[PDB]
Amino acid sequence: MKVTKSEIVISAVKPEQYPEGGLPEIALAGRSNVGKSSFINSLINRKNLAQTLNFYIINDELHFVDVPGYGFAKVSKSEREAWGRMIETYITTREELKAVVQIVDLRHAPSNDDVQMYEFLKYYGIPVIVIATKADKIPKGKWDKHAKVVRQTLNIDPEDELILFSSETKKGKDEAWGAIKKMINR
Repeated sequence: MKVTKSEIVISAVKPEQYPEGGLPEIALAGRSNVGKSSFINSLINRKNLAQTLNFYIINDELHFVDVPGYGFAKVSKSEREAWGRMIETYITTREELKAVVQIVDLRHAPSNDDVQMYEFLKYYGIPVIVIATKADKIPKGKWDKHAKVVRQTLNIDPEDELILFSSETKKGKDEAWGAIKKMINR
């Protein structure tokens, strides 16, 4: 998978605004927006391409759907409910959705917010690709230890992949693309 084309398509809040075409969709979720944008840019060899669902068309073959971060400590109950109607409407009605990539940090245990998001996604039976980032900051000899902390914290389902990733060395980029293709062609 070589990304020869990527552009933003729309920032939508309701189904009437989701793009047409029936191309498969991969949504991306993370506790933080900055980290999430960073991951998306590294997947498509860009630095600047990445409350609304932001759709991006990639190689005219799929859309990435950027879900606003789920870190709610400082978000009003009201905005939380609105985020809830927005994401739940998308997940339950979007036929195109094939998997969600959930982004977490390899360096430390996932937060309860990451755990709750993972639980919420599995309740709906959506395949999840868990990406543990910042792998370049951890010595290789400790990768397995850090992976295990992520896996055991989230209690990853045996059918879901855990991929260690670095936006700097591009470690896990081919693999992430591989799992994305597996989900889009099922």
